This record gives sequence, structure tokens and C-alpha cells, in this order.
Amino acid sequence: ITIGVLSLQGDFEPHINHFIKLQIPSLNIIQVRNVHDLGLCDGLVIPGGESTTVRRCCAYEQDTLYNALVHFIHVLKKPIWGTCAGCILLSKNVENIKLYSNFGNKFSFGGLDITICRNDSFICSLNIIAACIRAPYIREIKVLATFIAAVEQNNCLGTVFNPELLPHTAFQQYFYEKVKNYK
Amino acid sequence: VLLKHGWCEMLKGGVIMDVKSVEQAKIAEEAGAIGVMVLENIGVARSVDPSKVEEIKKCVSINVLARVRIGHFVEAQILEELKIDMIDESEVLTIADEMHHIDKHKFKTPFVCGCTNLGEALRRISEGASMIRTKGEAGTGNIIEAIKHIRTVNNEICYLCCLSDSEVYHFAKKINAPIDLVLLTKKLKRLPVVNFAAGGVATPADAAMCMQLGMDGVFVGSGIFESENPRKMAASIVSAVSNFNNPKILLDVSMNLG
Amino acid sequence: VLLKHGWCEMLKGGVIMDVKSVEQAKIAEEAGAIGVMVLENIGVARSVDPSKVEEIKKCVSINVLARVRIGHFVEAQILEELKIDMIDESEVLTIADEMHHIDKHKFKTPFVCGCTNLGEALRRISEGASMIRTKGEAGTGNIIEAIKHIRTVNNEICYLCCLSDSEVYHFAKKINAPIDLVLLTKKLKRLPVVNFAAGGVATPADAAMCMQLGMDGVFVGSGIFESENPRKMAASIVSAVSNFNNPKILLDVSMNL
Amino acid sequence: VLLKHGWCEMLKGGVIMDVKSVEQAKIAEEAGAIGVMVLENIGVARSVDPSKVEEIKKCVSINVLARVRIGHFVEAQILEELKIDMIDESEVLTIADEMHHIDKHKFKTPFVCGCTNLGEALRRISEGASMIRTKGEAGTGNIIEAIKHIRTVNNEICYLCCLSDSEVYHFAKKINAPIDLVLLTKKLKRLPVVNFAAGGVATPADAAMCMQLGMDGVFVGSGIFESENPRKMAASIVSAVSNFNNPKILLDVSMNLG
Amino acid sequence: VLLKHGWCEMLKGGVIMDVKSVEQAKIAEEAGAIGVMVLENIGVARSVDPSKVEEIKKCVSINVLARVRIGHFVEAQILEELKIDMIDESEVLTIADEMHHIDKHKFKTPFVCGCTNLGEALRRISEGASMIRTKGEAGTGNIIEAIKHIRTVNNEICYLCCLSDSEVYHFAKKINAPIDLVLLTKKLKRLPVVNFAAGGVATPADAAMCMQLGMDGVFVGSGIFESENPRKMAASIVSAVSNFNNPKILLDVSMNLG
Amino acid sequence: VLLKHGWCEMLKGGVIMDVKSVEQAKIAEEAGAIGVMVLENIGVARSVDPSKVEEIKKCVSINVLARVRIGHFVEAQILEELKIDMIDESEVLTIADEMHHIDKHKFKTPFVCGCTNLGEALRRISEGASMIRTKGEAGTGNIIEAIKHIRTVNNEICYLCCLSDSEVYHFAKKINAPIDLVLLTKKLKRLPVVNFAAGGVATPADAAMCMQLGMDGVFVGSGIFESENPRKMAASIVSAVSNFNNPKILLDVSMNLG
Repeated sequence: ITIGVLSLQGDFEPHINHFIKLQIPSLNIIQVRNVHDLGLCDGLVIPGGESTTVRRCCAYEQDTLYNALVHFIHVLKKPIWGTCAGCILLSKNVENIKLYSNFGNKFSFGGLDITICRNDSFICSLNIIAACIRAPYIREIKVLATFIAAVEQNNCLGTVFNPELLPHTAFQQYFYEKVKNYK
Repeated sequence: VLLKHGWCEMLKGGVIMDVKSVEQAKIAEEAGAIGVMVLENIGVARSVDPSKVEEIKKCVSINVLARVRIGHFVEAQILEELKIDMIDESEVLTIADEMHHIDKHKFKTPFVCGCTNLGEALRRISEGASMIRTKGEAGTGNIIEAIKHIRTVNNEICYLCCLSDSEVYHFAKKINAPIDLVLLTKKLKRLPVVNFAAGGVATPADAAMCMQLGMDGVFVGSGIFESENPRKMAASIVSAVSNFNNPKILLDVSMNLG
Repeated sequence: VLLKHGWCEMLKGGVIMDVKSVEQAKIAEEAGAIGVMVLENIGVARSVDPSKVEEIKKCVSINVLARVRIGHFVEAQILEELKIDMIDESEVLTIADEMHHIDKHKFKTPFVCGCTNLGEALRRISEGASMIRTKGEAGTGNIIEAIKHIRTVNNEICYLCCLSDSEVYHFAKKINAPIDLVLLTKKLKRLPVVNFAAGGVATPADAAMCMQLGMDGVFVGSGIFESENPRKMAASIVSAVSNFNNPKILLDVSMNL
Repeated sequence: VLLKHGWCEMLKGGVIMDVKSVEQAKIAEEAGAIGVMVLENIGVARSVDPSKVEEIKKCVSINVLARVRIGHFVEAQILEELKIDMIDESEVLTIADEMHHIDKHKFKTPFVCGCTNLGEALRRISEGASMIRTKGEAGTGNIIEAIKHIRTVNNEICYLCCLSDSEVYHFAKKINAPIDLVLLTKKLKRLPVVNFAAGGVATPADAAMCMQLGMDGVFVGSGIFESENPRKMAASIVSAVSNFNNPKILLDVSMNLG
Repeated sequence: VLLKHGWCEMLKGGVIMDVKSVEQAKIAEEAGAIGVMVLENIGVARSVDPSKVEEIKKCVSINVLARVRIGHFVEAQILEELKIDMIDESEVLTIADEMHHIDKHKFKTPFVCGCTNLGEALRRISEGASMIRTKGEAGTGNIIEAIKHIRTVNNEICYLCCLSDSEVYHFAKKINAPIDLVLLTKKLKRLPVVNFAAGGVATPADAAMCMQLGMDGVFVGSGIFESENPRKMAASIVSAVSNFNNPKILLDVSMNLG
Repeated sequence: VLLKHGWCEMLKGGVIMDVKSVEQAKIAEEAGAIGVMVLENIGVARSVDPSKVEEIKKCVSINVLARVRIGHFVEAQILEELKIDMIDESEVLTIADEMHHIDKHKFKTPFVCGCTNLGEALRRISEGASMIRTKGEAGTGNIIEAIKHIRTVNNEICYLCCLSDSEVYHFAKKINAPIDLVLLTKKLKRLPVVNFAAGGVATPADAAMCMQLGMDGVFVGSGIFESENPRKMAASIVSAVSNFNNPKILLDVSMNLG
């Protein structure tokens, strides 16, 4: 019962605060910036910071962290969550990248069979079947929520909105329940 | 203003590189910066020409910031019409209104403003600043002032948190800050808005020292590009801020820096 | 605090006489005062003995006030337990805490505090004062300071209302006042709380001059009872405040004094 | 003097460019200026040669102004004989009489004089000035002083309007201004005569800031013609003054101004 | 020294009356005081004659204290031979050694010493003081200084508790206190030794105000006996300290105090 | 810290010369130095690139030192990760933290810090310094300051030893040093930690003079290598320190030194 927050970008603190607010003694949250922390936790949530920053900071010492995460999701199949930029990194295909980077399709971690376009803020009521601070728009493709709002495929969860920016912590418990179910 | 704060809170733990052109802005995007502050490519210093800011804004997918003189509320109106990501009411540029500061409540674009103590930081947050940065000493490369101001603000906030209810009213008068924010700082135990470090950060060690002192990010000047390897030094300061608590990584990025 | 403001809102246009005993308090009641400030019947000046304040409180049907040193938050706790009508954190008494002022939010009893400028008046209202009075110069009988302070506060409030939205922030800093109240003063164009005049008011003309400068009432010292006719002089200052705009009445009460 | 005021009120909302020759004066006419201040094409600064002022006056259909040293009433008599459109008793030129100011009541030609506070502006209107401008800081391009003076005059006029009848007499003494005008400013709630902004206005944003602060127009130095495109930069300043409340247009003119 | 601190901790929440004779000492014993400081029954003030201290010690069952000039280490040796209960290195008496302070480690009798800031209370505790009191302003009856010093010491201790670990070393330097005690104050969050209030406490309200500000007890001067009712005024200040948080009792004891 | 003290005590009677490269470091090793202080091979002076320190560390079998700005506690972590032999919190480099000094207790690598009096030396030893050196005056070559500071520290230590137990408490306050160390200096009659001489030592006579005044070694600048014979001049200063009491040898090394 140990979930981690990838603390190489911004927005990790609100994610940690709202996970702790649920007030469960068994649940412990630690920062994740290296492979050691990645192996310590049984789950992982990618805070909705920058997408470029996360990928560059995940390519230190010949993709040491990037390979750890990619192997982590695609082999151990442990629960993972991605908000805002998290969805961008969790989508196999992402476009609207004018610069011809050599990364190609390995820029995104993958896991969700969806096509996303990052390219502004408002509030939307979640008609589950949310403060969208520059929420990416999904172009191509079970949908957990819609207003599409949340997509959960296998152990991977994706939310284009920022639940941690609102008082309610329902989604934080939802991923904790997902982690407990996997455990 | 809540959405501006939420957007800024997503801005924590990053590096903002003060770029001067499109090639520099591209370097800072590959290096992993979260935003680029558009500068004047080489007296009275005025806001950069909006055609230059608009050039960079379409060549980088990361945030773009711009500088407006202290009090010049019509340069800000020009930039806000440009759909920029965040405006910096800066003291590096010549002061337009030495007595007043833009009324940042009238703009939809978040503002970042300097600060040398908690009283000054709380005043600017009252006026509507969505972010703060320690003034330091721009153009010198000396982290003496940035560290001095970081400690001063950090000490005052904690000393405040250790005070009592009846003593808060005098403290607000002492630092000359609105009482509402002074209580908000007491409750949160930190500055109510995102706080970055600016002025003097030139080395991966300097960036990590500021982060180890509490700040949420770093503002790095143009020294990164006036060096032997701009791309490598830039990615070094980015990794330092991302891994500011890892001495092994800090050593690794500091080796062969030039 | 709204309830405290409502009660003070009924204190407008009245005279508060600083009495020293029960006979003086009875004179001030029959003279038409709205309240009596209990004093020490005489080198450190402390709050009067609560047995004296309790004696007067039961011998007059009008408000009873009392004085507590600046910062002494345990004299106030004693008086609040006494069910007094309104406490005065006064600079005439020796300063118990030179550096702080009682936290007046913790008490149910409305407070009044001195003020020499708009910044000082707005700070005290932030701390929880339900009324203000111009410090003036107590014990001298000279209305020079009271009139100087009344003008200073009145000028600042109006100059404020003539300002702009972006200039208010710098003004609040200059006077060193909370921004929330500074905007409230601008909206109302006057001090957010009842404002009385204190220090130097010794003649019906002095009382009416203060009320003609926009105050809501007068604090009147002990000069009335150290005079030939205390009952007549008292009723004169009461009529001056009630009819401060009628020169015929002011002449009538000033004659044969 | 009333007819001079009538002419000046027709002067509101315009731009006066300090030109140095016929070609510059023609540029400023096509750029849409309302008047041109004839300058010396160049250690004592004296009134320009009247033969230069006559050549420009006959080559432009807009108002022509000229500068005379403070107190030098015989230079004014020369220009007044030249049938110029408005004389400028200017502090930029060397002071001829440090103690006195031309008696502008004796001339038919309207005068414009500098001012740094309401008291000084009211004194010059008493002497006969038909228009005022804020001294600012000529030759520097810094709008710090122009904005500081605009606020100072604006604050004093409003603070005056908020005063009382018996308090006006003390105010007049404090600012040292004639009581008759002090009451006239109170009744009108603004300066009795047209008021322009001068000193530091170098960018379309600077021009619009001054107009957004109340001023009736802008005096623009020679920076327009010591720049890449004089016609466009001049045209930009005029559009800013005409559309000082339209951020969309202010952005448009500011783009590609270099 | 631990035994001395153990005895002192048993002295918390009490009142020490500065008596002048046996009748006054008997009054202060029946009034409920925990100890009596023997005084000189009256221009150089010296330690009272030990025969006076000896007579009171045998006529009261409560602690007996005595005052020795600052630095006079032979008056202390006389009193220690007298088997007194506490010695008071007093600034009220003339200073025998303005340079030094008795070496209180050599005595078996606990010492109490004045203090005006945390840096001075910590130095005296280093020398060997087992109790501290705030100097205040003796003989005036004004609680202004006692309250000022109580706040100053209380603020510094809490500001300390809010500091970091590398900042403690500089704080110790600036207040000029031993580093070992500074860390001990931080860990305990209060002064390492019992702390009493002295100077100006003349009314039940004054005594309770000091206790409501943290102090562990009160030193009350001779004003209690130069009053209409010494027994009633004495028992009033005793009840104020015992019930310093009970406004009902504080009112009750304050009524008819004359 | 005892292990650091034991290792440092093995550094007594040696010469540490500030080298700039690997050839200079090789000269220093052959000349008999015990350690080499790696320098920047040249506005703001910062810690050298850890790749330079690593290259020297691998080409010399003697101790390797490095300099970190005063207070910059993140350069130290970089060097400590490098497995350097001793770090130098240097006043020659620009001051990173004007107010604080690295908390040298958190590092396993011994630190050496400057000092100009006994109070300053005792404070740094409190913070965790394992060695001291006299600041002197770097870059001048004048031994005036080094000798002045050596005498000042020596006089204070002995004057301290000639005092009484009651006077020690005031002395600690006067020099502003921890009382625990002040007593330790008295007991040992010398500085509790190894003490070297730095600043101005440029000649075999200068080195021997410092050692004849009771130091444990000398820090030698770069003047050894900006001279005709670097190897001979280096071995001269080494022999002077080894034989500082032998005028015959001191003459021998001093002849043809230049």
C-alpha cells in the first residue's frame, strides 16, 4: 500500500496533499524521481506539470528513468495514473509537434490506445459514465468519465482535468481503490 | 484568480530561461525548461517589441513570458492582447511609475513580481500577483543577494508562524502588509503563491542550493547561452532543479561543464 | 461585531461626560448625557477600582464606560465580567504594553480607541474597535489638537474618495492601513465606525465646532464639575451638541456662564 | 484670451512632433500630427532663426510652434510678428531671465508653458499661458517624470475638489497659486486650460499611457526621426493617441515598430 | 545542579513577597506566598544584615531569599553559611562588580538572576543560575518594562523553535549565548529554568497578566504592605496567580482593593 | 569528528601549496608538500570544476583540497561526493552566504576555515571545522597580516590561560565564543584543532617565521610557480618548515632562491 508521485515536474505537491487528506494510516506517499523510488512504490501518479520537462528529466543517463517507467508499466503492469501531461505521456500517439524531434513514438510512455492533442481554462461538470487548466483534447481512440473526461484502460488511468485543484478528493480515493484492487 | 493560482501551482519545480531569440528559445525547450522569458536582443530599457514575443510564442510549445516596466499598465495591455502566458513586472527594465505598480487585478494574464522581504511579497500578492521571485541582483552572477532574500523571507514566515494571535496585528504593521494575507501566510506556513528564485543562479549548484532552501523553481538569466556549451549547461541546470536533493546527480552534471 | 456597531450607531449626537463619583454621574444623567466615563477620584495611573464602576453603573440608567491601559488585556477581562457598557483603551492612563493593543475581537464589550490620523483609526478598527475618538490634548482645555486631528482625518478620507482604483493600494501602504478598510472608507466616504471628539471641549462653542466639523458626538472632560455651575454648564454642552447648527441656541447657552 | 482658449480646445487629442526641417515637418503632417514644433538643426541654446520657422510655416498646413527662452520677451515679439501659431516658453533652451516669465498677456499669439505641479500650472495660467505641458525630462526618453508629474497634478486637482470652502484659502497659499484660479479648477474639476504631455513619450504605449491618465494630447520629441522608419513610427504614435483606449489597435501599431 | 532545578520546579505558580520585617513576613506567609525576599528596613545599597535574615528564617515556614550585590561573591558565601533557601544577585542593590557575575557553580544554594532578553537569561544559566526573573523597573509600579521583557524573551524562544539547524549557530552568536543552551531552549521550547516575573506587579490584574503571558510566578515588591489592607491585597495577588485564567475570580479579588 | 582530528594531526609540520594544474601538482608532490589545494586556472569566483579536482586527485598521491564559497553548502556536497581529502570554506572566493557558514557537522569530509582572532577560530570549531588557518591577506605577498593574526591568537590563548574560573565566563562573552571550547583552549593551552598559517608566505624565511611563532604548517600561494625555479623555490619552503629552527639550513635554502 505505497503509491508514489513523479516529482520531476510541477503539481506533485497538490497530488500528495489530497492523497494524504484521505486519512488512511496504511496509505503512504513518497516522491519519485529515480529508479530506486520507482521500485519502492506499488503505484505511480504523474502530476499535471509540463510534458517536455518530464520527458527530458526522464532521459537522464541514457533513458535510465524512461526505461524504468516504460518497463515498469509494460511488464509489471502496476497501477499508474496520468493527469494533464500525464495523459500525454500515457498515450501511444501524440501529434501537433511541429519540431521534427528524433524521439518519434518513444516520446510518450504509452499504455492508453488513444491519440491526444495538447493544443484555454474553464470548469466542467463531470458527467461520469473539474478544473481543466489547459486540458489536452483527445482526437482519436472503456471511458470511465465524460463531460471524454477520464479514460481507464488496463492498469492505466488518464484524466485530462486536474482533480487535485478542487476540494473533493473522490478521484484520489478512486486510484487508491484501483491500487488496492490490483494488490 | 483561482485558475491563475492553479495554473501556477502546476508550474512548480521548473526552470525559466531568459532567452533572446528563437534558437535560444528552442535550446531552452529541448533542455527541458517550463518557460522562456523573451528578452531584448541588445539607455532606457523598454518592453520588447511584441512582434518578437509573438515570434517565439509560435516556435515553442512551452510557456512564454515577457517583461513590462514597473507601473507601465499599457505595455501590459499590449501583451495581454497578445495572449502571452505570464507577464513579469520587472525592475531590470527602467521604472515607468516609481510610485505605483500595475493593478494586476484588471488583467486575465497572471503576473510575476519581485520581492526582497515578506512584506513586499505580501503587498504584491494583494495587488494581484500570481507568482513571486526574489529580486537578487541581476546581471552579476552573484547568488549572495538571492540567498540573502530567500532566507529573509523564509525566516519571517516561520517567525510569523511562531507568533500569537494578538501579536499578528503589530507584525502586519511592522512589515507593512495586509492583515488578511499575513494570517493566510500563518495558516499555510509558506507564501500564499508560487515562489521562484531569480538573480545569480548560474551553476547547477546554485540552482540546487535555491531549491534546497524551499523555493519552487529557478529563474536563470542569459549566462547559460554565453558559455561554451549552451545546450549542455542548460540541461544541467534543469537536472539540478529536478534532482536538487541528489548529490550524486549534482556532481555528475557539474563535471566538464566548460 | 455588527451588533456592537448597531449599538454605537445609537450613540450618535450625544455627549459623554467623564465623571468621578455618583453625584457627578447623577448630574451628567440629568444634564442629558448619553454616557458617563468613570474616572479615578484623585505616579502610575491604573484602571479605576471595579467597585467604583459597579457603584455608578447601578446609580445611573445611561451607559457607563471605563478606562483600561493600552494593552492591559486583563483589566479589560475584569471589566467585561462587570457587564460594563463600553470600554476605553486610553492613552491618558499609563501604557501597560507600549508595543501592542488589546485584541478587541475576543471581548463582547465594544471598545473605543484614540486616533490622530486615518491610518491609526483604520488600524484600531481592524483590531476590533467599535468606536473612535480624536486623541486631542487631554487635561489642557485647548481644542487646538482636537480640531487639528478632526481636519486631518476628514481631509484624508475625502482625498481618498477622490483617488482612483490603482492608487488606493499605494495610499493604504503610505498611511499603513489594511486595504479592506481603506476601500470601505472610500465606499462610505466616512470612517466605518462611529467617531467622537475628545480633548479640549470645554465650552458650548467648542462642542458645536467639533460637531460642525462632522463628528458624531463629544467626549467632555472633568472641566464641567470644576466650575461655578456644573449642572448648568453640563446642560449647555448637551444643548450645543444637540443644536450645533443653530447660532441662536449657541448664544443662549453661552450667556451667563 | 477666450479666443485663444477656443483655438486651444480645438487642439485636444492631437500630437505635436518637434521637427527640425521641412522634410521632417512634411513627414509629421502626413503622419497626422496637428502641429510641429520647429527646432534647431544641430553651449547656449537660443531661439531658432525666424527664417527657418518661416520656411516650415509655408510648407505645412498644420500649426507651427516655436521655442523662446524663459523670460526673453523680445524673442517672443519677433515670433509674434512672424504670425506663428503658438509660442513655447521652454526650459529646454537656456534661461534668459531666471527670475521672471514673459508677460503673455501682451501678445496675441497663445503661449504654452511647462509645469510640474498644480501650483506652478496655475501661476502660468495667471500670467497668460493658453496651454500647459508637463516638463518631464527632455532628451532621455524616460517617461518616469512625465507620469510622475501627470499623477501629481491630477491628484492635487481632485484632492482640491474634495476640500471645503474655508480650506481652499489655505491650499492656495500652500501651493502658492492665485485664489481665483484655484476656485476655477475646483469648479471645473480639471485644469482650466488645455493640458498636454511632454518629455519621454517615445513609444505608442507611452503616448497611450499619458492619454489614459487624462492628458489632452502628447508632445513628441525627435526620437521619431532618429529611428528606422520615421513615417511609420510617427504614424504609430498618432494612432495610439487617437485610439488610446483600444488595446487591439495599440498592439497593432506596436508590432514591427523597429 | 539538577537538585536545585528540582526544588525550583516545585516553586512554579507562586508569589514571592519582598518583605521587610517579621510582621510583614508573617502576613505574606498567611497570605499564601511561597517565599519572602528579606529586604533592608530603611547612598549605597548593601546586602541586608544576616542577623535580620536569620530572624525571619526562624519565624516563617516558607522559603527565605536574600539579595547580594552583582559580583559580590563574599556576601553570597556569608548567606550560604546561613542556610538560606535562595540568593538573588540583584541589580536593585549597588553593583559591586560591574564587570563580572558571581560564579554560582561553587555554591550549593540556588541563585536567581535578572534578565531582559533570551541572550542574557541564557548566559546567567550558563554561569549557574537556577531561576530567572525579568528585571522590569523596580520601585516604579509600571508593568511596562516587565511586559516588554516577557514578550521579548517569549518571542525569541519561539522564533528559535521556528529556525533551522544551520541557522542556530548564527543566532547564538548574535544574541551572544552558549550554543549548548540555545539548542536546549529550542528542544524544550521554553527557558531551561524556572522563570518568574518581577518589577511593576502591583495589582491582581498585573499578576494575572504576567501569568497569562507564560511566566511561572510573580515577584511582588513592597507595595502590598504600603496599602490600606496589606493582608487583603496580599491574598488578592496570591489568588490572581493561582486563578490567572478565571475572570470571575480576578474581578472578585479586584473589588474593594482600597 | 575525532577521526577527522586524528587525520589532521598527522598533517602537522607540512606545506600545502595552491596548485593550478597537474604539472604544478606534480611539482608540489616531488617538492615534498603534504597536500595541494586545487585552484582555478585563470568578476565572481566559484568552486573549480569538479573534473579538474578529479584529474589532480588521480595524478598525485598526496592530499587534495578544494575551495567552496562561504556558506555554499551545495558545492561542498558536490566535493564530498568526489571523495576529496579536505574542503576549504574560503574568503578568497566570493561569499555565497554573507550571513551563515556551512554546517560542517553534516559532512564526513574535514573542513578548514579562516580566522583572525581566537573568538572567530573557536566559533568555526564549534560549527565543525577540523583545521584553522589565519586569513592574512591573499594575493599581496605581505606577511604583515598573517604575523599580526598569529600573534593576536597566540596572545589571547595565553592571556586566557592566565585567568581564573570566574573570569572565563566574561571572556567567552567578550570574544563571543562557546564557553565549552574556551575552557578546552585553556586546558590544552593551544587551539583545540590543527592550526596553519596562510597568506603572505612567499620566502623560506617567511615560512620559518610562521613556524617559529607556533603554527603547525603553512599554506603557500601560487608565487612558488611564478618564479624562475618553481621546483627549487618549492623545496626551499618545504625545507624551511621542516627545519625552521636551524639558521644554517635557512641560509642554505635562501641563497640563489630567485
